[PDB]
Amino acid sequence: SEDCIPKWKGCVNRHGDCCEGLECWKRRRSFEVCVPKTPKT
Repeated sequence: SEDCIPKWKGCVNRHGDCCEGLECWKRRRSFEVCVPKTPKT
């Protein structure tokens, strides 16, 4: 019941709509999808 895009749901037109800790990523083999943000090393 939250307002945000889950992990790998599709962000072809919703980049800044991914849940907290997520980030829209474009792909060449598949359509853009909200991918999980990686840690900082």
